[PDB]
Amino acid sequence: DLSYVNTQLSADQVVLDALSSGKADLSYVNTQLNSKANLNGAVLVNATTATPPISDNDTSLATTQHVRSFNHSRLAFNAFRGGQQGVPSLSYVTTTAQFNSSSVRSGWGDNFSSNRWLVGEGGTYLITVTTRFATVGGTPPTYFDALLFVGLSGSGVENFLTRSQSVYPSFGYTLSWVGILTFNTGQNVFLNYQVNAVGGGSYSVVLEDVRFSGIQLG
Amino acid sequence: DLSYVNTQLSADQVVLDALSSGKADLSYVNTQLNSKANLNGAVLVNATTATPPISDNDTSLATTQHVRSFNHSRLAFNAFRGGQQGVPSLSYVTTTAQFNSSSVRSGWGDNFSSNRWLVGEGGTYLITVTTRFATVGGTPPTYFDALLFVGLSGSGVENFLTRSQSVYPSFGYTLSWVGILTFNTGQNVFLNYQVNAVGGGSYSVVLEDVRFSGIQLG
Amino acid sequence: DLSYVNTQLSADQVVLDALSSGKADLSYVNTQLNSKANLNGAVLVNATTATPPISDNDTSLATTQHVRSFNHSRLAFNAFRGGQQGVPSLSYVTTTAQFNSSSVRSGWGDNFSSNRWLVGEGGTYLITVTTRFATVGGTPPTYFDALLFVGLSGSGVENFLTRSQSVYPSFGYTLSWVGILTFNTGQNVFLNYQVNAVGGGSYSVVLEDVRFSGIQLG
Repeated sequence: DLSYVNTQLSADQVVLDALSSGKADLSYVNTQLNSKANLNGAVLVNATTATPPISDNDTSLATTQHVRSFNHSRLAFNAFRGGQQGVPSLSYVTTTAQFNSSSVRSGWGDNFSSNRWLVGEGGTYLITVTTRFATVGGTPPTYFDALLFVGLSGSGVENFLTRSQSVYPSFGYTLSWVGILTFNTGQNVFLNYQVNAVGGGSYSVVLEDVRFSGIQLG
Repeated sequence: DLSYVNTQLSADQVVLDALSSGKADLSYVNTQLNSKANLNGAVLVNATTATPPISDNDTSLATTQHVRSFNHSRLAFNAFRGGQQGVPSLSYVTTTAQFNSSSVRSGWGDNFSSNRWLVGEGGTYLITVTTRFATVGGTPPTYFDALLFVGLSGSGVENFLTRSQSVYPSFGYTLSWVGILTFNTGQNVFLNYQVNAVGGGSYSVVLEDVRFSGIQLG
Repeated sequence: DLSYVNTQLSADQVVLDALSSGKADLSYVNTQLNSKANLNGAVLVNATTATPPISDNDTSLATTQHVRSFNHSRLAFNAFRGGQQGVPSLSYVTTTAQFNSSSVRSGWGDNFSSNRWLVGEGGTYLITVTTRFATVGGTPPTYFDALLFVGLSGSGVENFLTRSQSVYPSFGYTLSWVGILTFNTGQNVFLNYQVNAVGGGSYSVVLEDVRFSGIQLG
């Protein structure tokens, strides 16, 4: 009937008004979307995450803090001795220098203990060794010799670094070597030195200011 | 015959159709949100952002340019002397080595003026020094001694580094050293060297081709 | 006719119910958007991108892989000699030591060919050189002289680095040098050494353990 038409039409009109409120406008939705970033070619400002672990090796983003930490973490290890270390035999007898203090990059399996460099991660590395061999007490030898090498007792692989010799050991010489040396993970690496001197009497060669540190390079 | 009721029925239909036309559909929005938008925990593509300043340490995202700039900024100074310099006194007198040219990284306060380096950023640094001492004129000494240490301004600190002693300075000796040191922002650092030599006569020990460069580690 | 209105109302209802089912509903839309990543205040649990090429310098985001590679990529090159070679002339003869093995970083044009380092990329590089000159057999010369300098192909720049001298060179002297050098793109660079010895007889001079390597510092 007449009144019937009124009622049913008013009912669906109410639904139309409910749809109006419950739904989103073209312009409003477009504005909200423009507020966000497109998946491709996304551009943003003042965007930040939580820094992933330094050891992280994935496609995840790195934060400025992350690069700060990483670059500083290429130092690998560092060890030094303050004072003098005796030499047992001046006849090309391999001996391992000691270190009262040492430091190591953390989070890579590296550890320095008992004057040992644990190679936490293998790869290419840069090694810089500087020490001083000197004689104190007695007559300085008429001839001196001291080779510098990255030796390893048991394997004896002595990467020859340098051989400084001179007949004025009474005041000591400083050996300096820098070069590229590769290493494999889990290796217990230590510094070996051999000294040979002829002549003199009551003389004992002395090793001091021993610097031993590495650098990580892939 | 019904009249106004059917015309309002039809009027409602018009508004209803316009309502649908000016709205946001499910299918439409889903496509924008999934294949053409970024989520949280998203997987992204090769997009771009703004380059953060090197000075920052926040968790903002780093760009390849930022990595380049930060890794290249890890030198922080390099001083070089061209020519020659004479040794003032051969009595282990604390002598401040002088420099002709220097360069420092920007954005950290590092400075190399008056032959003294300023610590722009307090922290650990790797310092390398290469000095050359030669005897010119007179008779070569029967004893030549040169001590190298990291002089701190206002103290003449004897941070002993190297002492090369040989009695053949007739042509020239080059002393080089590399090692790790720590410093704090605001500490004025210049290379003080003590040189002593005995024997000979009317000779002149000349310091030349001095290099004093420090590369930051940590 | 009520059937008339009923069929037209059924048409209205068809549109109504279709547009109701197929539409984006506000609460759900807001939920999804909140799940999405805001462009300005972007803070995401994690996110990944294709590892951009190491050479990239745009404002594209950096990956942990990229950070590792670039630092590892900053080695520039390396050159090493295995075995011993004889020094041809002790007469200040400009001689370029040859190399048996050498590696370069990829993706920069760097190449080490003909025992000469081609500067793939211009910039500031830290150069590391280690050479040993030793006299073998017969009478060691009464004096020795060996200049170490970075000769430059095409230009003839024998950058005086260090000079190795001794009166008993029968055991070798390794005056390894380190410092900061600048180079322009495409420059072909080698290393030249001039050796002069005085006195002695029936002695052969040997060059051994030649390491030549640099790293692209800032």
